[PDB]
Parts: sequence; structure tokens; C-alpha cells
Amino acid sequence: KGTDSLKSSIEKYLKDKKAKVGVAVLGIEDNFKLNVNEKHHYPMQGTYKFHLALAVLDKLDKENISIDKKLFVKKSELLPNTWSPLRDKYPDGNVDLSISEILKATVSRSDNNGCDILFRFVGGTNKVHNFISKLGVKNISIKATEEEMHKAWNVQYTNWTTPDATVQLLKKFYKNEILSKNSYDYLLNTMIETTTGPKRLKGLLPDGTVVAHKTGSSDTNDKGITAATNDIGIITLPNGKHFAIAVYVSDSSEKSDVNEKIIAEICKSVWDYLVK
Ligand SMILES: O=C(O)[C@H]1/C(=C/CO)O[C@@H]2CC(=O)N21
Ligand SMILES: [Cl-]
Repeated sequence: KGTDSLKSSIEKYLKDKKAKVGVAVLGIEDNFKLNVNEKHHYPMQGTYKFHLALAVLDKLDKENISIDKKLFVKKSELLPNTWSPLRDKYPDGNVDLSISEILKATVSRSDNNGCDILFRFVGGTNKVHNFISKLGVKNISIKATEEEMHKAWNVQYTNWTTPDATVQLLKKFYKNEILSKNSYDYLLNTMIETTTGPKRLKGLLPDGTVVAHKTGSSDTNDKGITAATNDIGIITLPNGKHFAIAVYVSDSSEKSDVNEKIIAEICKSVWDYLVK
């Protein structure tokens, strides 16, 4: 009967997939809800740079600090051997960068040094955890910086979420219940104006569908397990309405192109349902 047939359709798709896949959908203006494998903790990876950006922009809003205020970034903070367009652009460090530019690198391009710079700015991972909890969203654990996750293999699992929590947080954000209008407009634009994950949530959608999103990805260990392949965001339906969706393909033995196709197929079948 509608939602449960779509849910059964997704579960049948997931049966032969060697991964633990979590799915959540929340209508923005017309309450719609769908969960698959909700009672599970999924490693977030890069998706938690969205949570960090909320915390940075909230701090700017509350303390009346301009997004153009510049922060001095020491060379020792532009770590090597990590994804970081910031360090590529400023290899020698010791540069004054506006918060706006660090945020853009972090959200739109998933900069890891940008991420840790901003964690320092808001007072560390626990401060972001508290900020998120006090918004009334439970079941998000934020324990490790990018530099910390790049050490032991296990550390990435201490940044975890249920799919429900993400989609609740995306909806609060998207309905502008969190930020000032200017902070909201900026974060939203950087989530639309990203080049990442073209084969994930957006993979099978019609050309030009606007999708504000944040990806997350992990390494693959030598037992062929890719810990995390994620995409979360807000999608615009043909009638101009929206839905928040989060897909976490975790602890997967499948090849990377299958992991992305899973996100794209699931999103497509949710799209088809709400369009019909
Ligand atoms: O497009 C719409 O009319 C509504 C809808 C209808 C089907 O549940 O559900 C999704 C949530 C939303 O905004 N959409
Ligand atoms: Cl690969």
C-alpha cells in the first residue's frame, strides 16, 4: 500500500547485495517517511562535514562574526597525504583564509584539512556533537577529526549515525529552522554547487534536477571491505516540492561502481514513487 510496497521493493533489491545499506527519506513540505535498516549505526565519513558546517555557521550567527573574517592557517595544519585542495592551493601554509573559503573547500570539495581547521574553530568534535544533540536530533556520534580517522582503520566507525537522524537534521536545516537566512543560503548553495558523487543520489535522476548534497567515502581494506559509500541531501521534485534522503552503503564487499549504483537505484525508485 504505497510506502510499504516501495520499501519491499528496496529490500528485494538489497537482498543480493553484500553490504549493510541504510536508507531514510523525509518529505519536506508533505510529510512522507521511509526507513530501511534504520536500527543500525553507519559510519559517516565525509557526510559529517555537513554537520560541522552547521556548527560553524551557527557560531557565526550567534557571535555576529562575518563569514569573510580571515583565520591564519599554520603550515603544520595543511597535512600531506590527505585529500585537501586547500594544501594544494597554499602548499606553504601560513596564510590568512576567510571562513567562507575554508567552508567552501570543506563542504563542496570535502577538504580534510579544511574540516579539521573548522573543528578547531568551533572547539572540537564534542562541541559539534553537543550542538547537534541540542537541536533535538539523537543518534549521531561525532568523535574523530579527519587526521584521527586517517590513523587506525577502526576510527571511522566512531563517527556514526542512523539514517533517520541524518534526514531529520537535513529537514531542520532545509526548512531554515537552524540558521540565519544568509548562512542558510550560503551552505545550501555550496551543497548544490558540488561536483562530487555524480553517480550517487543524482546518478539516475533527470538532467538538471537540483540536488543539494554531501558525499562520504572510505578506503577498502585487504579483505575487500569498503567501510562506507554514502550520499545525503535534499532533492527537488518536478512539482517544486522537496525530500531529504540519506543512503549509507556500509561494510560492502561489492565493487565501488556497484556501491554507487545502489545509492542511485534506491534514490531513483524513491523519486519514481513520489513523482507518481
Ligand atoms: O510531491 C508531493 O506531492 C509530496 C508527496 C506525495 C507522495 O507521497 O510526498 C512527497 C514528500 C513531498 O514533499 N512530496
Ligand atoms: Cl576504486
